[PDB]
Amino acid sequence: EVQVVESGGGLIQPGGSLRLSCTASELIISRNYMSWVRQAPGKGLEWLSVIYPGGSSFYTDSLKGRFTISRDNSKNTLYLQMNRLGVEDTAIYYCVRDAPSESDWGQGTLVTVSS
Amino acid sequence: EIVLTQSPATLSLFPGERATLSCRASQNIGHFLTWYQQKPGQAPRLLIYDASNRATGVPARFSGSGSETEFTLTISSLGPEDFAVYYCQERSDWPRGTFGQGTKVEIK
Amino acid sequence: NLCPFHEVFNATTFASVYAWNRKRISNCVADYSVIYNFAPFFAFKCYGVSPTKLNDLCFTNVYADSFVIRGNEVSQIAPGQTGNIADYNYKLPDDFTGCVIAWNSNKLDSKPSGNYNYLYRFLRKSKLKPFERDISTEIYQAGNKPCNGVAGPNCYSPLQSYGFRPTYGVGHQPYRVVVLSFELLHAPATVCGP
Repeated sequence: EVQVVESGGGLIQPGGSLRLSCTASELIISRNYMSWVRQAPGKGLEWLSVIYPGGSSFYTDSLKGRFTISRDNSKNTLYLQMNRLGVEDTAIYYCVRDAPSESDWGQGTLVTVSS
Repeated sequence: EIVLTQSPATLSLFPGERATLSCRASQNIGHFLTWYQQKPGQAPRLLIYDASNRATGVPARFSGSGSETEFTLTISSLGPEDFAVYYCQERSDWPRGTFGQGTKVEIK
Repeated sequence: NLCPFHEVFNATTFASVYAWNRKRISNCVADYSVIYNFAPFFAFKCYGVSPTKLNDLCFTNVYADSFVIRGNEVSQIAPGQTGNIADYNYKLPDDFTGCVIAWNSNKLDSKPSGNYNYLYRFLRKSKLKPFERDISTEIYQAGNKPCNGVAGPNCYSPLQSYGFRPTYGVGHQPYRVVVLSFELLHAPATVCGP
């Protein structure tokens, strides 16, 4: 089973910033359609951002400017800089690798934006 | 924005029965619909891609159908491990997409 | 004599976007009115050149890049755009000087049960340079273990079939695109209007 492991998620004050980090065992993150998805507590899933194998990154309209997806080609890590976080930004953030016939989600890292 | 409507919200069935799930899209999305399964405390699991193709490792009892604006997921025989929340995601702009609200399978 | 423009527009088969087909037009007298005044050209964008004044300009060379893509991927055929097609299939330079023309070919590119003869590249190790072509079918190693040129886990075929059908929304129906690139090189002009 392909394992994508997130990190960096935890408590943060409203208006703060976080940088979730994702890494994979048997795949190169710089070659895959790596997206970020979240599932607000007790709600449906929401797709946040995607970074293409070539380097193009796309975001939902509601997150453009706030969230900034990037990666480190040397560390094999995928990042999601999160700025100006509100209370509604609480969710379990999944780092999902997209392929036409596969979709490998991570266990998810909880982000709690509260005082 | 495409909004997908999943009915029934909860689907109560006995083990071994046939379960049929529905996902209606507000716009014609062709065959670009994906079905996910989420156990409690686990990440979603890809079941069906392109609304008909069964993902690798999925048991044959799962079968997706429909096109355009009416998609359904059919479970021939609900196993002990087939009780979960099933999400339909329109992949008209793959890998981007909007999920459904989920159709939980719960009896007692 | 006159240019083959309507021999490029009325070609019966258009190439796959990943293998777009380029025609070179030279030693000609170009009449762009027929192109600009034809009904089905639902998109007629010109960059660095005015569509009405085109007949008042001559260029050393003209190229016509014709391919078929989805309706929602026609927004990527423009300078500065990025995505599935700009990155891996057909990239236009930021200083592009030419016109992009696209029309819906649903009545002739869509087959019931699916038209899987049109493919595109959705995985590439890096973006394309402007007006670059990459028709290699080598298996794309998205993993770590060398999978020895056989499609399998973490290595896929980079080409994806469009699978058009007569139904589907306008965004998923086939669109026939032809891009006219006008060139000047200090060489004598060969394609005029009158």
